[PDB]
Amino acid sequence: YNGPLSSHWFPEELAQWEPDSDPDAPFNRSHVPLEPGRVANRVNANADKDAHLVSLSALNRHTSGVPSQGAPVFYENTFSYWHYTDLMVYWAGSAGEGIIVPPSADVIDASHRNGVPILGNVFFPPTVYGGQLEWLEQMLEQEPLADKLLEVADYYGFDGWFINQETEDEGTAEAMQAFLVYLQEQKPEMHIMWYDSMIDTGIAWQNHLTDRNKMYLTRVADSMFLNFWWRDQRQSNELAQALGRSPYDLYAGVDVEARGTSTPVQWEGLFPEGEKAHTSLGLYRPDWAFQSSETMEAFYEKELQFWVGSTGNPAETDGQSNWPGMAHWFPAKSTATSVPFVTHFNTGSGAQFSAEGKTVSEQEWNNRSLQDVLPTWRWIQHGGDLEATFSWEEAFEGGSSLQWHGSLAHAQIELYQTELPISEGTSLTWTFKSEHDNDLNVGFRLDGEEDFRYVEGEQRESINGWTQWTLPLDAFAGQTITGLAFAAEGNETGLAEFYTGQLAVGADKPAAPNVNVRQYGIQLVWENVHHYRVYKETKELIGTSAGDRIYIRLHIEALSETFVPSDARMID
Amino acid sequence: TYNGPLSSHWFPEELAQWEPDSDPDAPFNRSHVPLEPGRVANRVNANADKDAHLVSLSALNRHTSGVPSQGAPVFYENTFSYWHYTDLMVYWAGSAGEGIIVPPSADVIDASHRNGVPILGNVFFPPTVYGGQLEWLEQMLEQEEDGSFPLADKLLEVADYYGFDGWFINQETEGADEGTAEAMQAFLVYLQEQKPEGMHIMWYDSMIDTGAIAWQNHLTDRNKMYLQNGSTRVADSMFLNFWWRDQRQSNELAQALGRSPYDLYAGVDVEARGTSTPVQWEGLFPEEKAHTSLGLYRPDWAFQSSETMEAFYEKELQFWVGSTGNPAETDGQSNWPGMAHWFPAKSTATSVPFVTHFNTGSGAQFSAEGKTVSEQEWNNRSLQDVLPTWRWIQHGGDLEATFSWEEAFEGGSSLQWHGSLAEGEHAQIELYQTELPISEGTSLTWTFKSEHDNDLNVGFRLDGEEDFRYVEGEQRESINGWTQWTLPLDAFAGQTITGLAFAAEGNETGLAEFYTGQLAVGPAAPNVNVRQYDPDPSGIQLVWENVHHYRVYKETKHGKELIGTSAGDRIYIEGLEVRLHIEALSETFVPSDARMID
Ligand SMILES: [Ca+2]
Ligand SMILES: [Ca+2]
Repeated sequence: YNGPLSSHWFPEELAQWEPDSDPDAPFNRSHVPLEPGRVANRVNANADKDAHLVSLSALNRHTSGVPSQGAPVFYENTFSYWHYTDLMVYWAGSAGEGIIVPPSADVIDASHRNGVPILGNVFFPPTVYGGQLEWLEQMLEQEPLADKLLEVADYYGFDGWFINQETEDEGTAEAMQAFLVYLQEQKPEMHIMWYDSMIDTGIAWQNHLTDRNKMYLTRVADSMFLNFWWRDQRQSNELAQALGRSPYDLYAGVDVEARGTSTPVQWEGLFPEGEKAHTSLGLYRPDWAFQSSETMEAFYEKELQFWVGSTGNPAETDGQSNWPGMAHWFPAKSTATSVPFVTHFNTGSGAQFSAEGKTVSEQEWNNRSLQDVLPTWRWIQHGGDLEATFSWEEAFEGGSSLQWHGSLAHAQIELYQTELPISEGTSLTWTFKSEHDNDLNVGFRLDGEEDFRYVEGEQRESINGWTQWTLPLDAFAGQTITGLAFAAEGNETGLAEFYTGQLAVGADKPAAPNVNVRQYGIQLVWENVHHYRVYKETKELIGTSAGDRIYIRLHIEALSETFVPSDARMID
Repeated sequence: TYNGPLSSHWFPEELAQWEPDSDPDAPFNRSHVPLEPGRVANRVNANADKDAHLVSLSALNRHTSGVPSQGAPVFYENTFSYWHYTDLMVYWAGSAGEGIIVPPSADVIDASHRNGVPILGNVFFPPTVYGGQLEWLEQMLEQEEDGSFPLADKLLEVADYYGFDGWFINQETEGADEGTAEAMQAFLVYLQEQKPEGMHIMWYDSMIDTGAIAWQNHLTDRNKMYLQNGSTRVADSMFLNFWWRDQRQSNELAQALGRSPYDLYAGVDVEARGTSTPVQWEGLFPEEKAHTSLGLYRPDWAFQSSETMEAFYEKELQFWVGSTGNPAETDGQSNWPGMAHWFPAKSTATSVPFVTHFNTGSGAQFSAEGKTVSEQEWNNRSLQDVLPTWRWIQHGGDLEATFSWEEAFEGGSSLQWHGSLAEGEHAQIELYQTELPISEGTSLTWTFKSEHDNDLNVGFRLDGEEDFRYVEGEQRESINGWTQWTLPLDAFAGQTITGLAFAAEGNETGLAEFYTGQLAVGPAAPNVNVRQYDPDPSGIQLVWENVHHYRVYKETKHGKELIGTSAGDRIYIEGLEVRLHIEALSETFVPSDARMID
């Protein structure tokens, strides 16, 4: 592979970095803005609306060699629990590869679709792993590299930086405090998170907000990630209040890298029973789920166990378990707050790629820019003996569907918390396969009502073996949909096996793109559209893009937010 | 990017001048795993009969060309594991574009042979619509003054050198006359005369006596001369085309010819729909005894219709065992009762030492003694073990049994036994039909992990008691987080084990999750030479002369890395850029000292 790569810098490389001189820079730009105004659920009675959750995840295993816009690899870190996350930190950086590292565009897009701000990484490594004081001194030069950090974030389109100083005086310490204050003064409406490590004298992790580290939070940073070795956080909460700062800008670190759900934690020291606070929660390396597994299925099973709990139901969490799950303390958030809302249950990778329920490529692929907004609840069912999981065997658009299967001798599955204003012309649409001939009803919940309305669709269409129902919602114009769900009824078979490959609320074709065959060993550039597809006549899908370009008789189409394709621009 | 040895394939004129000693790939294509004799059959299914045989026509490799000789760094590969319901395997391959004479690849011959299943190569004369040429048929049918057929000799030479058990002959090329037909019959008779004992020649029901392609779907007067002609044996068996409703008249005609009706294999085409294939089972298995044997066309549907190893394996279970998921309890009223409904499972666990590590033939990772020695995807079906006779038979609990590719002791897989088991509740899983003589110094060993601290007991059945004996081990060892038990069987010397099982008890947790990575009842450092592999100048081969397989490790900054495995006499390595370590593992998986190669 010789295509564009996600960026990473040593301080002296960054200082002379310019987008216009960097052939990979345009491929590393995100074109999916941060979704504002997420809406929270209320399924878990224990969950509080005070604490936030930061995730420090190695969304790419390595700093270097990361393709800008996806790769032909099924097993990739397709993290799907954005709904329990308030802030994502791209975990990366090393002495051998580069210490300043922005998130890759594919991951920025996925984060942004879910309304989660994502931060780049500034990592001053420990000296035992090749860390150098020089790099720290270079970054702290005063009269430029803070300006450069802010430039990278603006150009690539991410939301700030995580600063992690781990390289082993007071002059340097004070210069760091000035660097951080400078950032605060110069940043846009952006987050700067600092790791609890270097103290006032210049490395002594406090595991709390204390006198030694308080000057790193006039004000100097948006938050602090607290080191792991604590038993109680009340002191940090009290001191934060004394400083006139929210205790919830403090993120009490938990190291889950090695053991994940088997990590021992003193939860009561962070979440006192029948009590508020003490602080927010910082997760170090939840990508445990991915790095400790060999297969997509096991990876996804572990993420469920980690974020939801052993119950497998976000509404019925067990707070006395060794791992109650993140759903036990944190409301799920949803970016399904705008019409049109459209999902195809795309997990961000596949063993195959489908268009209208037909395989258009048999190759493995990942492109997290194509990951949809996935269900708020994993999983809430009523009735029957059924399991809900993602399937990479069947897909309507992309590489995955939602599978709902098992025994059914009435059953419902509640999928989405939403905030969708209904107007005339708005319709509900959904597309599924059924192996035992059972129909699949849609469910929708209206604001001011606590029960879902389950109905059969009005108009049925058959698309390559898939059934697509349409349900006009003109009768509820002026109302707001607050939930989405499905329902089914058992037949003589006694079995149910559904694959659902799309779900949408709204209505609607984009113009053929002006595509220019250009040099990188090629680069297509084109300038309402969800993503672009590049077919090859043999038709075979050879590329997808959510940006303004792709590196590869060709046919290029723009798909709208509703997934209506444009006429294909032919190119030779 | 692969520039190493490839599995062979030929057009008739390429075969004609083929010589093993000149072919750089030939030594890589030799199977070094002999056909296991004397399989033992189970009796779990009351309906199953012992008369009918089953032939499988499987595309064990999706393509004819580009098939690496000894495996590849690819997890998703056709790792067929229902050898136990198969009597004969036909390697499905050949095309007008790639080659029409195609032997099975060595990895697939090994796996077949480990399970006591004869495996046949393919000779495919394609329909003219798909590039078929009468010339190819005419070339194969060339005859010396001798009366000999030089290309028949070549078929026998290939089978002998590569070590497989015969040929499937499929004549689908239109435009042949009665003279061609008689020459084909003479070619087939010549094979019967010259073949080694035990070699099998199967003929497709296609070209009739006139030369015309008119599939009969039965044994009839139009095709009988391709099986038997008076007292002349023409072929060992016939694969009957798909369009039949009843086979009684085939059975009757076979008897009139003095041949077993079970040398006739009634074709069922399952390529597109697998378990959803409509079949008139009654027309084959009536009321008494089966009319004929069964021919399954493309059961590799399970692989080719799936995207992932897990769904592939689930489909094979549904296909071969049926919707019950229990070979002992099939549903004969189902549209698909499964193969276990009619066929006894056979086992080759008939010899001490019997050793398995539940290696499915591929993995996402490779382990040695419970530690990952390579994180790369791999397949090498030469390493596929003899897997459980029964998929699956359990008693008690709420457990599921499946293969896991997340955990492994040796190779890329383990047997996962997991779910709910309430405190004090007992559960058993019966795995193997066996025939293992116990003598002094014989022991049972098994290696597992338990995620909720339940112990795993072994089960063994003695001839011919009906109950399994469930006992805890006696000597425990901890190996990289895995527990290995040893149970001496000196107390039962002179007895024969006829089955193997496992058992567990539920604890306070109410949950059980086992991964079992070895089960067993029961070398010198390899002399290694670095040799040129002529077609690839930047490549090498290691050649050496008791041993299950060889493992090739290379030194890294991160510890030893597994870079190759071989069940033959050699291995090809691309781009060797280096210190290598080659060990021989015994049948008991005792490793030799490593031979160091620079
Ligand atoms: Ca595929
Ligand atoms: Ca792996």
